[PDB]
Amino acid sequence: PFESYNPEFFLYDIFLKFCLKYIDGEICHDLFLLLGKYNILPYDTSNDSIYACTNIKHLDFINPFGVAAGFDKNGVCIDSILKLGFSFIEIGTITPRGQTGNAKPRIFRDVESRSIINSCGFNNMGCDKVTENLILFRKRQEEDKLLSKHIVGVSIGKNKDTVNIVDDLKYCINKIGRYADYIAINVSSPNTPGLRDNQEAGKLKNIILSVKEEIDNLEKNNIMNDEFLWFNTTKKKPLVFVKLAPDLNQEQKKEIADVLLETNIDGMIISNTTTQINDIKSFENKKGGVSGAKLKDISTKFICEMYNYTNKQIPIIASGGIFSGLDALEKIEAGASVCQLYSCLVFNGMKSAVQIKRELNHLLYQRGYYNLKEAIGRKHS
Ligand SMILES: Cc1cc2nc3c(=O)[nH]c(=O)nc-3n(C[C@H](O)[C@H](O)[C@H](O)COP(=O)(O)O)c2cc1C
Ligand SMILES: Cc1c(Cc2ccc(C(F)(F)F)nc2)c[nH]c1C(=O)N[C@H](C)c1cc(C(N)=O)[nH]n1
Ligand SMILES: O=C(O)c1cc(=O)[nH]c(=O)[nH]1
Repeated sequence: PFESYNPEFFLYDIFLKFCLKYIDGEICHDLFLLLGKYNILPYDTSNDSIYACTNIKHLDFINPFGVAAGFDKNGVCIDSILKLGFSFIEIGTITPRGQTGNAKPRIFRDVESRSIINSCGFNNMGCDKVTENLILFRKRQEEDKLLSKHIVGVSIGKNKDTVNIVDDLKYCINKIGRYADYIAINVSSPNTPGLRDNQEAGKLKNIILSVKEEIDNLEKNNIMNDEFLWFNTTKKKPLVFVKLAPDLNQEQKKEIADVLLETNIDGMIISNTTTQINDIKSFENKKGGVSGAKLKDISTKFICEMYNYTNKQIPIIASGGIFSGLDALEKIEAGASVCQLYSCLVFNGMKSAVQIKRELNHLLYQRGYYNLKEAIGRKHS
């Protein structure tokens, strides 16, 4: 861990736990984003093992760890976050018009249980301004050969007061879609009234098909233009993922799986935050969704259920409680092709990607796997 740029340089751990103990979470997160905006975060100088690469269709992840949605909501420090050692980032969730979200305080951390609860409310600058931030990343990427394989997806949602979610989803596709490697459809935030109701099978089917049709029309209507349409990493139209909430009964889970099979979604993000956790004293009488270690078992079990309900035909992006290489292998053996981190960055900080990639690599050795892909879904059978 040699010199200031190394993500494991000893000072970052001391700065981090001082922050966790004494500094409001909103301030800590703004500080992290400030360091990133001015490109003074440490960066991972390692070249990733080829034996831990993974793919979802034509998306070739250089390593299996990305940053989950809601961390860089406005796409203002994509480069710096990726250079910590992540292979991709999901920016968003964005909405057509900007919004400041719900009233504060709305973030609360519990270091002891490595857990967060939040009622943020899709605070973002709006689709149009976030699109400009992503365009600036894409121009830098075009000229920095070292970012040319990193992936950026965009999570899209609805403004709090919109009546038909589909209008807002189409609006985002038509402005930011051409710059995205994939689109994550967010029907699972706990903090926008009515949003989770769109996980009902009938509504969800119409949402998926409208989104895919809007993406396919983007292509049709611009194939012939002098500027190439897909200004992203893949140079292809974005894949479509759905992000699911873990607070569903089994019948809802089965009915959603049937819809995902029929609509040919490209992947599912399992899962968003949970409202079911009642046993954290810090968070008593607090509203919102719980992230972190106490979401791990819940979301891993959800991965197993959905891998089997979709008969292993729908690739899985794992989110929830991932801090260690063992955590990550649990998600992968459960059915996931790739992992997203959020809480790990809050409680482990700058070394998050370095550490968990090293832990996973050693673990793939100790368990005799030739590569990560061999481990996907191996819990089953
Ligand atoms: C403060 C905060 C804001 C979040 N915002 C979003 C969001 O805008 N869109 C989304 O899909 N998920 C959002 N999430 C959910 C995370 O992306 C992730 O799915 C969840 O926190 C579980 O992962 P973790 O246990 O590693 O933290 C947010 C989570 C937190 C803690
Ligand atoms: C601890 C932490 C870190 C790690 C870190 C920060 C500062 C430093 C420093 F030493 F260099 F300064 N090092 C490491 C990043 N983020 C948080 C955080 O607690 N975030 C809260 C939960 C939040 C608020 C919102 C919101 N409005 O979205 N979203 N998450
Ligand atoms: O912005 C938010 O409130 C939010 C969205 C989401 O999808 N998940 C979450 O935990 N918070």
